[PDB]
Amino acid sequence: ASATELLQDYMLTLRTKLSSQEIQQFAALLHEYRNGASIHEFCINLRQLYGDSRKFLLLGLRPFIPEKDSQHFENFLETIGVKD
Repeated sequence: ASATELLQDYMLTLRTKLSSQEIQQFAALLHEYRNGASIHEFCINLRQLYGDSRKFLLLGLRPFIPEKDSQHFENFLETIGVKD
């Protein structure tokens, strides 16, 4: 399964859990990040957006994080408790 396909599946999932406004917040975050914003900022903002109650949806973003930021992202996931 390609990243393109994975992202289509992921967005279909997100639209069942996030509101219309949250989905566009997500889009804008993924956009700032793909354009040079730091992984630290991306992660903290995602956490705030999804909130505690939807944090497990963050696992699904794995395929979209570039290898350079993979360690930071995995550590983030561990820290907020989605890898417990």
